Amino acid sequence: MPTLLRVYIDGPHGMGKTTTTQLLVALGSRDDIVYVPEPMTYWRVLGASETIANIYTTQHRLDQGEISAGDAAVVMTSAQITMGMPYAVTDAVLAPHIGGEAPPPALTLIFDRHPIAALLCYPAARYLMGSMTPQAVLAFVALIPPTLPGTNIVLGALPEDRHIDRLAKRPGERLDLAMLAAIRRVYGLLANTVRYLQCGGSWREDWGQLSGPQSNAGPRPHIGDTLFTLFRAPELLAPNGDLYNVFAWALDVLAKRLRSMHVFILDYDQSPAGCRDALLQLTSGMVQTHVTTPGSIPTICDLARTFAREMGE
Amino acid sequence: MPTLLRVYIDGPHGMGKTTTTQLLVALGSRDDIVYVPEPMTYWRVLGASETIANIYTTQHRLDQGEISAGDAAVVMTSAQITMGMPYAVTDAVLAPHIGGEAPPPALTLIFDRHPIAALLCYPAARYLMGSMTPQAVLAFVALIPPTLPGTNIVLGALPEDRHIDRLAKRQRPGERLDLAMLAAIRRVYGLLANTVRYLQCGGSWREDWGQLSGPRPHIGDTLFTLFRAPELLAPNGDLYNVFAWALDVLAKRLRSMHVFILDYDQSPAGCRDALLQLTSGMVQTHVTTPGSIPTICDLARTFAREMGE
Ligand SMILES: COc1nc(=O)n(C)c(C=C(CO)CO)c1C
Ligand SMILES: COc1nc(=O)n(C)c(C=C(CO)CO)c1C
Repeated sequence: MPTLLRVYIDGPHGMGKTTTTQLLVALGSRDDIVYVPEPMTYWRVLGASETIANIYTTQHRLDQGEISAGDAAVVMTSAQITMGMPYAVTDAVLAPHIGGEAPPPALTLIFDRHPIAALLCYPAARYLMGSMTPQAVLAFVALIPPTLPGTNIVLGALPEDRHIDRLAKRPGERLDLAMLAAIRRVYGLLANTVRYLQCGGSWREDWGQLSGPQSNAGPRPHIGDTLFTLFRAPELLAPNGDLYNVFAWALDVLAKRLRSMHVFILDYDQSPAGCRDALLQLTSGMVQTHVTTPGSIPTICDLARTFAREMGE
Repeated sequence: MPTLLRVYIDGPHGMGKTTTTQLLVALGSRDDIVYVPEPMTYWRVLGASETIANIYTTQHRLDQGEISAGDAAVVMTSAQITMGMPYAVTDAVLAPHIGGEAPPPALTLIFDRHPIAALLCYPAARYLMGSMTPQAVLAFVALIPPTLPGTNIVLGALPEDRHIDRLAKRQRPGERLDLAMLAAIRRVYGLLANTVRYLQCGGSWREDWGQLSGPRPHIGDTLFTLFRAPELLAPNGDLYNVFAWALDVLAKRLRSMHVFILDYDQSPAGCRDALLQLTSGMVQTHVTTPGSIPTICDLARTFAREMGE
């Protein structure tokens, strides 16, 4: 069987993810690598009208106190559902084609983001921003699709000052530094969470250690430096102080989904060509999988280009 | 490994009786069977405040012209997420325990509803009520968990008049008696039954799609007909591929479900017996580990205790 390499480029917006990916794809032949780009078209037009604008306007209004917390949360929760749809369907149609984990791959699929961006990271950030309930965040977590073998996720590293500068220059977005801090924190916690789980961390065993980044490397993080720390929220706690079981099960799901992922960190604090070559080097250590049928490759190939043609800018 | 029988009791709400559910809870008194009840405490308190009230009030306000269709859709969409969370969490934790198809089962697990109630049927009914976009409905559809072996789903049959009678006597907290919603949810579940048969008999929605504009049910009598929604179509009339893929997922999820129809036009004891009758044709599975059975039990009873009424 031929092998496939899937690489999901993810992390906070405004670091240079899309550029780096396009540059990497531009190195290959036409059909040994395919890019599944940002579904900006779905977001601005097909799925709803100007979703990014709707999201940033609602946070602004909440910040200004023009709307209540409840009203912001219903908007954010609905918008996140829309934002996430293309990632989820892509995963669902790809799934039957992916075999076990496994020499150059027959095909490299590079994605602008993984489903967890829309079903975990952005929701968790909105929660920190006060515009989503933690119950809703865990409902998204509960819906995260089963983690396919060979899920390589590349997260970005960039100094806050450089990141702020980069964002300050370069849809419907507004310059929200609070959101920038929140999303950077969430992806930092994410990286630590994967390393925590892969080092044998059991959130149920360490829950009590809560009260008052890099993966593929380093020692086991403290649970307080992982995503689990976000869910020590009064809404989720029974009178006796413990998590309601329904929310505990959602954390069990979070652990299950993240623990089998392969996380890499890319330093974006360099030129676009620099990011490209750094990403290229990084792929050398990424996990390939077999495909389940011989015709999976061109099939998978057509799905990606179809996606790119229809929902890309 | 020991065998398991899962039975999801689903269909439009309001078809049953309090003596019906009591018999169900009575059934679960045994060691060999556990009843996983409706997570009403999650809906009213844990997940949000009075979600059901929120849902019916919003539709009411839309019906009266007090809010826009857009305003109702964001509230409706958000609320459906809360409604479905307990089913989705339960499926995700249970799924690794389910083995291949497999005589009495070591354990019978009876659920109040399947995830498709919250991720497909009620969203689709709200779409028909003009309070959810079809894009949102297909977003929920995209997230329906993979259908495992032995997914037995029981749908109810009851004439509409009789349904209205029963529904009127069992309104839930915050519920409003809405005959339009009753019709919508009944239509959706009827389409669902037809959709499973259509798929099981070889129906290909892509092949038959043209028939919506020009032996198994006709595609116009399945759920696929709902997604001819103009919001989902390009200027030339083609479905966008992203939505077509969601329909491919729908087809995959639904085709391998085993549907059983329970006639509710009878007594609670009769309904209970009929349900027991229906079990002889249901598909059992093995579990994946030796400790899967007691773990499943624990899950099911804990759910019941924490979230059941
Ligand atoms: C805060 O709003 C968002 N919600 C999301 O779900 N995503 C994926 C993103 C990410 C991007 C596109 O909106 C930029 O990569 C943003 C910004
Ligand atoms: C119309 O609102 C609903 N949305 C849902 O997701 N469910 C499961 C239900 C079903 C019931 C809760 O009242 C259970 O019968 C309703 C009514």
